[PDB]
Amino acid sequence: MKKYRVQPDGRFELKRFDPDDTSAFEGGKQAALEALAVLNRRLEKLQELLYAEGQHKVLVVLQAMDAGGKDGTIRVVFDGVNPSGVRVASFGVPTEQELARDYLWRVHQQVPRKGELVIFDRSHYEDVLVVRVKNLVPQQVWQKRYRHIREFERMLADEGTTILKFFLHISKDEQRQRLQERLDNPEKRWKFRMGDLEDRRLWDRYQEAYEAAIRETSTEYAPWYVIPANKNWYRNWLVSHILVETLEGLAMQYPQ
Amino acid sequence: MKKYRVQPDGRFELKRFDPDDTSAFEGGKQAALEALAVLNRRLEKLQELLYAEGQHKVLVVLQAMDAGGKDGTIRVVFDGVNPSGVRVASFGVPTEQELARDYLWRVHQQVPRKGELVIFDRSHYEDVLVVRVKNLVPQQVWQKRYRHIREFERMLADEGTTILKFFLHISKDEQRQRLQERLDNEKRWKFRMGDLEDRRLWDRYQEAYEAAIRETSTEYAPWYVIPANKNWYRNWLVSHILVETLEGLAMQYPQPEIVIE
Amino acid sequence: MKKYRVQPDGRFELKRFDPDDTSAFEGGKQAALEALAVLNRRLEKLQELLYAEGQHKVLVVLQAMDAGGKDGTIRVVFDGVNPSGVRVASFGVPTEQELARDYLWRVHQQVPRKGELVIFDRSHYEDVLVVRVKNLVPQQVWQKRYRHIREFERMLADEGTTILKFFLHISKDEQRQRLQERLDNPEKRWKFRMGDLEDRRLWDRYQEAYEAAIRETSTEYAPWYVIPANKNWYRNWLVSHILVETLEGLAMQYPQPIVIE
Amino acid sequence: MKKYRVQPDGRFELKRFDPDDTSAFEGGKQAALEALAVLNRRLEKLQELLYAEGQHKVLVVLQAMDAGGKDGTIRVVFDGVNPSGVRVASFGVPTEQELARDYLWRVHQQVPRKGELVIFDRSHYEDVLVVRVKNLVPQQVWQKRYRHIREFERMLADEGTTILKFFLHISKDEQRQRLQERLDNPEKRWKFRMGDLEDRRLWDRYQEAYEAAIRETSTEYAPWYVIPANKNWYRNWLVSHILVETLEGLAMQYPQPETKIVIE
Ligand SMILES: Nc1ncnc2c1ncn2[C@@H]1O[C@H](COP(=O)(O)OP(=O)(O)OP(=O)(O)O)[C@@H](O)[C@H]1O
Ligand SMILES: Nc1ncnc2c1ncn2[C@@H]1O[C@H](COP(=O)(O)OP(=O)(O)OP(=O)(O)O)[C@@H](O)[C@H]1O
Ligand SMILES: Nc1ncnc2c1ncn2[C@@H]1O[C@H](COP(=O)(O)OP(=O)(O)OP(=O)(O)O)[C@@H](O)[C@H]1O
Ligand SMILES: Nc1ncnc2c1ncn2[C@@H]1O[C@H](COP(=O)(O)OP(=O)(O)OP(=O)(O)O)[C@@H](O)[C@H]1O
Repeated sequence: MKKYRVQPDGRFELKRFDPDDTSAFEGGKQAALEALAVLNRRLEKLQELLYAEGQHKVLVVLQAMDAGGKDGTIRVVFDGVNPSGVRVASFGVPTEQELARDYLWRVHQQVPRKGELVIFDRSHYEDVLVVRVKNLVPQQVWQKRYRHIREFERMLADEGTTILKFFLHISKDEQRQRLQERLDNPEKRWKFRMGDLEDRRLWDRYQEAYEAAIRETSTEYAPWYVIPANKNWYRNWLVSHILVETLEGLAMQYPQ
Repeated sequence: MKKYRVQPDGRFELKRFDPDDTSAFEGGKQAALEALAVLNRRLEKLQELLYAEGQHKVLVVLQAMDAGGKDGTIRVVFDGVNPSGVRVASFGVPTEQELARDYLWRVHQQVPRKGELVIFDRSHYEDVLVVRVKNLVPQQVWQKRYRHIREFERMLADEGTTILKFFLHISKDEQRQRLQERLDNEKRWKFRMGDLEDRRLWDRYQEAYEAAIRETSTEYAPWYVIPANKNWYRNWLVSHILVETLEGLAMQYPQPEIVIE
Repeated sequence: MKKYRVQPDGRFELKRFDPDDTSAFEGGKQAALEALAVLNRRLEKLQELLYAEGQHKVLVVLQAMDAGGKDGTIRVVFDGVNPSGVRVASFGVPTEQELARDYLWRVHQQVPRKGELVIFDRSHYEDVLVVRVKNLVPQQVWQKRYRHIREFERMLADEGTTILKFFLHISKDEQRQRLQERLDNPEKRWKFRMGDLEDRRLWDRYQEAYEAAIRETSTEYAPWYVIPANKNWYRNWLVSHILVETLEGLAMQYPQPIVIE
Repeated sequence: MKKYRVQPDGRFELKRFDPDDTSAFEGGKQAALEALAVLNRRLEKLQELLYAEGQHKVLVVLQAMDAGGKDGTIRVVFDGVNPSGVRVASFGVPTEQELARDYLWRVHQQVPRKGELVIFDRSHYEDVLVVRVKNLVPQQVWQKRYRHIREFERMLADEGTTILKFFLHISKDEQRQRLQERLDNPEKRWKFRMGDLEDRRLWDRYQEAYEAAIRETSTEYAPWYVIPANKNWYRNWLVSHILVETLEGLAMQYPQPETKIVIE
């Protein structure tokens, strides 16, 4: 339900959300997997509607601590959706070309067009996250970006983009296990890079940056949802539920 | 299977391929779906390898007569593939922006990067198909493009791109039936009036497809003629050809350079 | 002389600016040409500094009624500037690709990078100008865009873009002569577009739209300048003066730092 | 005018071109400057036709040894050209995003459109130059690229692009002065890199790559011109002459009006 939408009152505190919380689903993994299968099928039908109607633009932003489940959320929640109408835009270390323009330039280029659903795998929020945590620009610079982001998203929404932002929220010990497993798994070693450790040493700074970002930019037109993500089955189910409910609210119809 | 690969001998004749041929699968519809499901899961694992290895580029080109099943092929063959590694680039009627540059400009911009598999829903070949059939440029112009394409694809492959080109081959009457289907129903939005103009030109299109295939099917960028009158056979055959191709790359997960605290 | 900078008090009135005003220059065309040549030489040197320092981004927006002199301003004001560091981005009728995204998508793509000076030949302001005058989207939509533009420009400025916006202001009788000239000159007829006459019939609505846009979006970090433009020599001189002074105000420095055998 | 167009016979030899050659212009520095001014103004006027006609695409390639004068040529040759029709595309060290595609991806994106003149400040040729000299890919890789480039440029020309490729040819001792003068000038030190020295130490391997590239890719649809570039006034004059005449050969026309009538 909507106990996970962050209200636009600037009173948000990340400690009020428990990464192991599963209270929204009355059951465990096995029943959730079945309910996910039902939601996934509705998602597929709604996506085909979105694409066919060709009017709405849908933007899903995914942010998380490292190993917080971004890849799994993309892979599982959107399984079976027509590839012609869903696109993943990943944002990594900015290139020199990208740093030569404002930080929103490379992000604005990737926004979804009419009839399209786009997933931001990481996003412009990295410019008030990692950029803040590692002081890649002075605080006086990034402090102003919360306003930039609110106004950029307001413009997107005003012009027809439905915006969903999900913070996949895992605990510190959960990250330790996933990072270790990533080491203890030959098919996952490629995902692990030593830089992952340095980011972990800053666990508390990142959590502070995430709370500030979420408090500052969760709006009626661009809400943040905090997703307890220690349980993959719960994470996938809750994201699917919110996404499906949002898409249903658009009242999309096939053209005559 | 390889009897469906157009050899680079310039002696391709499209009549030597039956739109209803299914001789490559020993069974019927139901047995094929079982093998297709097996191939699909094979496809998924190979995509995750491709993405993880981050070395090869894979370009799948889809061409067919209208209603020849390209949209269905994309939706069925790549069901369940991780969206982060599979991308569809569709090419429609060129804009003024795209016509102000060479015809390959808009196509080159969309090629797959390392670790990525890209589906061309239509391709640069439209510039030696519809462009030729409707004489949108003089033959003196487009007849040169067979070489451009051979060389453009040669450069892509030399630099690491695996190229598969599939012609989904249906019969004319089969087309009529499917077109009539499009009018009857949730799909009416897909139907176009220009489609009829193209239908009367069925023969000029078949000739262009044979010419393009004869001219541009190469060792580094082969054409496969896919009997596509049967969707279950079409999907199975394309899946089989692709999976073999990905298997031939012998891809391996990379390697690393210890206890997390 | 910042008598032409529109202050950010939302009080701007277009009627208080006379297109024939030349009061800022004590002289006429011949003396202005000499002052322009002096300013142009400084501009060329400041541009080389901008490029060499590689930190600031400079955006010059040009808007005007049709035949209001934007092409002439570009040609004359930027005569002799190194092509490696200045670039014109012109905005015409949005394509379907561009209309499928928010109106700022196609504009953001063209903003200047570090060390570069970009001229917007027309700009995002068309989306509260022609779009407003001809109701290309409902008033409920475009009325919201003044805020979008204020915040878009604020973000650009916060992140290092110096923004100058020039409204080249000609009178209605002046536009009649210049349009009539474009018809009577074989070297300019191609510039004449039949839509221009429709736009002329709406002269008053465009003036209203320009007044609203300028009142709504002239801010400290992104000022509008109203340029009396009936006199080309005065227009070119005044734009050069404002541009040069702005660039001088940035106080740009060449970057910091053995024999060759 | 005729003697600087590398013939498409694959026997091109660089040592048969003198960086100090000025034999194409009858005069000295001052007489060339006057002719350069005359060519410059025709260039301005021809560009306005190109832009207005909106049919032809014009691509000017500039390659040179470091400090060989590519920046100066752009600054001088195109001084006074309307920015609305002339665009410079610079190519530096590829980003990871650009390396994830074939080396021609980032270059093809920048080709000129109809009515436009584009200057490639460095180009796709760097992928058989610095890439070859420093073995950024195995010779097995970059050896195939001469073919790629001939065919890429053939496609461009067939589809309406006029291609001019200029190698600005300076001597090893001449480069030494410009690099030195680059240090001895507070307004130019920013241009000097230490990598400039490591590339200078490889002068001969670079010269060999240029001869190979020029011999392999000079064709009748995409000619290379070797420009004696030790003297700036001659370099600027010669490049201007070749460019202007080529533009004259296009026989560009102002369009016909839309459709005598009166304005109210
Ligand atoms: N604006 C930014 N400034 C600096 N670093 C950034 C920015 N945006 C993204 N990054 C960083 O880019 C890094 C790598 O992203 P990339 O997708 O290229 O690699 P990856 O191995 O797939 O990582 P992941 O799956 O965690 O995104 C991340 O650590 C992220 O913090
Ligand atoms: N280079 C080209 N020049 C002219 N027409 C082209 C070109 N490329 C594709 N086309 C034509 O444009 C149409 C494809 O446009 P688009 O992708 O918008 O179609 P659609 O309505 O989605 O359906 P479909 O693509 O399946 O036919 C086809 O009729 C094709 O022949
Ligand atoms: N956002 C927009 N919405 C609608 N029309 C627009 C928009 N932006 C620009 N235009 C229109 O585009 C036209 C300019 O087109 P373009 O620049 O391609 O041609 P042009 O002949 O050079 O015209 P001009 O010299 O007046 O700019 C103008 O009529 C202008 O009103
Ligand atoms: N394909 C390529 N592979 C490797 N290096 C390349 C490639 N293309 C260009 N470069 C190199 O990029 C370097 C930097 O050029 P850049 O345009 O970024 O800036 P610059 O300092 O102004 O250089 P310059 O004035 O010498 O052109 C040059 O040394 C050039 O050789």
